[PDB]
Amino acid sequence: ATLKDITRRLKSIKNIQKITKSMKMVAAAKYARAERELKPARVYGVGSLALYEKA
Amino acid sequence: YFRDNGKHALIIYDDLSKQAVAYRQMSLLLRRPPGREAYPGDVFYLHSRLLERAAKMNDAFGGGSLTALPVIETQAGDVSAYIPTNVISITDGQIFLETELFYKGIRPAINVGLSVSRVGSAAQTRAM
Amino acid sequence: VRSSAGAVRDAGGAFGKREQAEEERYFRARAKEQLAALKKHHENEIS
Repeated sequence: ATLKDITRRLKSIKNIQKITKSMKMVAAAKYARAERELKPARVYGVGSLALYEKA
Repeated sequence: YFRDNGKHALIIYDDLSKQAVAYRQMSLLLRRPPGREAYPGDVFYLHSRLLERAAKMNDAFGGGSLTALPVIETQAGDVSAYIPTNVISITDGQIFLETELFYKGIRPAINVGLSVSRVGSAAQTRAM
Repeated sequence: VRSSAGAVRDAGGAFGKREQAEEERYFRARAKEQLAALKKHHENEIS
């Protein structure tokens, strides 16, 4: 394309990359919290399933 | 001649982007200094003086008319080029044909989003 | 060469149209909801 087409496309992709990096960071934080909260719920749910696999 | 004798005429230049090239060749072989993209300086004039003859005479001058439908050819849709922009700023309306619409099945490819016509309301039948 | 705010919709590529539609559908939905509420309020306030 022409120079302006390339410039606009490059700016758009740079914005997209910035946004995806930020979202990766947010998702990583939420993941850490989710694992932390998943351990106790893991034991709780496994216990609740105990009966059916035992009987 | 037709529009001056009370009749109506329609003229279709096809293309004007090749008249521009022929004019550039002439001007370069007469040794006149080139301009932008090597086109002479008088490349807007070339077309403006030509498309300004498509008038709509009043009833005192016969009432005849001469419509014009110049055809331009862009390069990969670069409407921003030199001759395309000149002729776009010369003409009244536009009819943008796009290859992405041609292959998507829309034929004629007229891009109704960008196509314009200054007359609009006027010059349309009441039912339409 | 840098990047600036509101550039995704300046390019007008696929992401630009995708974003425009993602906005328009949502706000058409909310406009419909608000119009329904406006009609309800109109009727309930006649008396």
